[PDB]
Amino acid sequence: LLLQTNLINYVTSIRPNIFVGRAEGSTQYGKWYFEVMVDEVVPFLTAQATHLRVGWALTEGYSPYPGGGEGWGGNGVGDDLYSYGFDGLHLWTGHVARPVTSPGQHLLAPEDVVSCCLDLSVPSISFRINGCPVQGVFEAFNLDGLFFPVVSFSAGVKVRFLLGGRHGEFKFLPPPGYAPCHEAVLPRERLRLEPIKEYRREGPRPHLVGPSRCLSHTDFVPCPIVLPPHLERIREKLAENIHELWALTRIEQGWTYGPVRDDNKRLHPCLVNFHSLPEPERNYNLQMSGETLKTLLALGCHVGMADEKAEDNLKKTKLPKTYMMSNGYKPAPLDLSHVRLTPAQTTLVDRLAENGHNVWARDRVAQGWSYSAVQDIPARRNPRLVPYRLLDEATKRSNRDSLCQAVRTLLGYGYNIEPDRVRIFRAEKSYTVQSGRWYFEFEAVTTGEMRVGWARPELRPDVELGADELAYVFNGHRGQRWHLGSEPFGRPWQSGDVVGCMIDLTENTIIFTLNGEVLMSDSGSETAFREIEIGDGFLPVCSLGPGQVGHLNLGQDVSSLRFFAICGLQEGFEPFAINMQRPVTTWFSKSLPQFEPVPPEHPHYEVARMDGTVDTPPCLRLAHRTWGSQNSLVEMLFLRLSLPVQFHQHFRCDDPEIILNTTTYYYSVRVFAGQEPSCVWVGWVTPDYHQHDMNFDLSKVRAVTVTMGDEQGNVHSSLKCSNCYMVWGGDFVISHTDLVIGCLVDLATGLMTFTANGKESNTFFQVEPNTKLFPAVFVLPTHQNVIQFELGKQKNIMPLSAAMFLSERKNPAPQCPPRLEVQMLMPVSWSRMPNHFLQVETRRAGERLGWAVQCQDPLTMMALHIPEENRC
Amino acid sequence: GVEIETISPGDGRTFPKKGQTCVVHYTGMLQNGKKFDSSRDRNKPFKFRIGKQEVIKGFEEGAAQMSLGQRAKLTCTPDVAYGATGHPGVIPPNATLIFDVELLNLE
Repeated sequence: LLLQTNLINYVTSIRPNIFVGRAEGSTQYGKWYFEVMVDEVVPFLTAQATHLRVGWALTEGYSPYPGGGEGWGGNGVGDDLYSYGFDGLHLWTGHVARPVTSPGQHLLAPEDVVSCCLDLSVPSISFRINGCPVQGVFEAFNLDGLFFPVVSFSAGVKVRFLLGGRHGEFKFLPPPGYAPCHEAVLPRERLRLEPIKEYRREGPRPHLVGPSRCLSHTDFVPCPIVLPPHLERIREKLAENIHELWALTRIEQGWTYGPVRDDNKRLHPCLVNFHSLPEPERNYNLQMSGETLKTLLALGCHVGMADEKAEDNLKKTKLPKTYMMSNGYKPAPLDLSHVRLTPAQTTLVDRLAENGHNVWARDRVAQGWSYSAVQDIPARRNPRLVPYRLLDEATKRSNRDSLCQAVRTLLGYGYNIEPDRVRIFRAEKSYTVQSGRWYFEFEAVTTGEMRVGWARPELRPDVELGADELAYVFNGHRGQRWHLGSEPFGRPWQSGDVVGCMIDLTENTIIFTLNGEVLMSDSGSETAFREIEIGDGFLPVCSLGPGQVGHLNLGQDVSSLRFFAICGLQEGFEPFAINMQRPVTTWFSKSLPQFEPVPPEHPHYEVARMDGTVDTPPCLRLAHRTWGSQNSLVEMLFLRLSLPVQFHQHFRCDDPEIILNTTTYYYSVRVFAGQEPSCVWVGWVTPDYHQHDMNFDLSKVRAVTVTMGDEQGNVHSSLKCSNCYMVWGGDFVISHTDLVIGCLVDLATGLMTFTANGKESNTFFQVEPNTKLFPAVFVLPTHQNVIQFELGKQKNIMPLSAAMFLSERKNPAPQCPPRLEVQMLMPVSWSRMPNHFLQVETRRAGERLGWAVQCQDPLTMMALHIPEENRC
Repeated sequence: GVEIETISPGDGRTFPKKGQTCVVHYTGMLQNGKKFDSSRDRNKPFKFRIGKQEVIKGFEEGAAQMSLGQRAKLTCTPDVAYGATGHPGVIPPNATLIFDVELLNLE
């Protein structure tokens, strides 16, 4: 009921860049495996347990932050549904503890090696430690994202990872078919150990970053008619000139004439011309020419046939004495010295190379080959099967200048051709000012999406910063106004700029400075806006986009300011930190979406509770008033009632005498007429729900099959950990009569079969006993008054008010308090960074040991539970 | 009836009998995942000896079966530790108690 607290740990997590994912036609193999060896971990440095476990997760939902979250506090792996954590005694997946039946079980002690094996097509997560696998696996999960290694470490942990065979050497040899992790590396990215969702790094003089943009799960997959008669023979002439350009650089470097073909002997069978080429070699250039002329009008490039005299007047290139080999024959390519490189088609032949060779990646993956940094012809391995903007630039011009010998040649032939989210970095509202004059700066080591300026403490992070009347901010990537519009003022940035803002609120002057020089507008005034009312005062605000670096210059010591002694030190301005005993804690927005209560003065949606009649009980429903014109953007709402029901702990294994002993309670929803029943989803959602997208459904929900057993392979029990135990409103369904979808919870055994219009459906689900579920519906409304929860009960089943709290469990009068009102998730909130973090560092000695992560900072933190929602 | 599960392997050499003082560096946590007791917060090892009827009988028989360096997990049913009402302000009546214990020194 009330709010308790205890001291809790700090956790962060480190992660290497091994990104493995699938689709329909994917570049993967499906088998990857790694180890971690444990040698330096403290037993108990802090009060609580040393949070130490390994696991793998997917990038879209798992995001550990040291401040806030669900549970007690200190959330790493195993603390959510996306990750699969295991410390040695219990397989943690979603705030659970499941016993594991292995001989000689213990936690991650030193001088042991901990690992897990994972495969991709059929789900299987097995764990491997101490020479014999443990008897517990996970399967049947959703893989809508990519894989990554990630570890959980508390204070006083020094561990190294056994990477592969290149920069490591595995003590445990893998089973046949399991490939090591060391070759799923992107070519232009060196294998880097970077923490997930970081917003702060330790620099030369603590600098803060934004979210690094993750590679999409629709990015690695390769995705790609008529025959004009005026380009038929010249499509073979272009293949013949391609054979000439094949032989021209070949005879100059060592390709000689020979009836055989050999790699080391440099023997060419096609060194004379295209006419001396055999039949399997001529149709190869013919099928390449056929593949490359069909994609001309596939984009919209208008090609016309004109100037028949110029191509005939163009002769061949001149041949030197040393340009022709010891064969006696010479190729005659067309000299494109009269052709010019165009910047318009230079941007198109950069895309046609991808258009021509992602179908090459298509065709190699359809034969069944995979991706690795090593190639191996018995294992059908190659570093070639990549998308083109994931390919490194060692292959870029070796592909494009090989194919660019045809496009300016067809030009000279006479044929003309025609052409996550953003974070907001701000202080707390108790550090604001109302009188005087202050100043900050901003150093921008990366020119990107920076927002610098000042704002108001009643800041709404729902609106994009710069579009409402709560912030007066500066643009510099384009350089203008952002307040109730946009109009030009100022200069673009430079990589390493110092930009700040000061306000003379004595006479409401806004002054932006660029490296000591003050900028003026198009009118000639160096000040930006006037006539600002003070009101609640200003707040130092900043905002950083996806994937850039830039820190907030506070100015505690005067010598740490560099560009304030040039401008503004004489006229009276002072830095913000005039009398500071401690560094300021500036809050920042999180891209973790969670729930926030309904304001009563909302211009879009309203809710209200009814009175209590005999025929209809006192209930609540939703209504929409701005349904019509004037920009009514309506989207799928996610209603919830903010209080849970916790079940019975150990299971059992009308007349008043039959209602007093049973534990089953039923509620329903009744959708009003004229609404789409296909987008109505009714049921119960656990607190493990931190996602928001615009078209969710029950195909996009995750459930992990947990089962354990004996060492011989037999099964013992099966367990399903899910977060969305709901159904489809259109499963049984301009309807004129309303329809009913119900949910009943039997607390004694835990089985939940949902009923519709007085008749039972087919889908059943069971949950672990010591979890809780919130009553929630996900409904897109297609008119005004749609959703109607009912606080009712039929002749043999008690309502929800009995299972609500303790003081009313056996009275069948259903009434609804204003403590329970509707709950809606908005995708932005405010959390806080602490003033001291975990200074982590990476080290390795030796070539086969592995890169080690260290920590040495002992840190604990006072954190609360609020057990009516379970959010630390 | 109490179920015991070890956590970290210890000695297996000395398990206590009558006439032996013992130190246990214990932590307590109920079945719904809430903290109620510890000696981590103390920086003191708890000192007692067996057979003085000091600890409750669901702990006095589980504390005589372990050894040095041994971390165990004991899940006490409510019938063996304050069945009827119990200590006011500490444990609600008939709730299971789960202790993860560690023996420090002194047999």
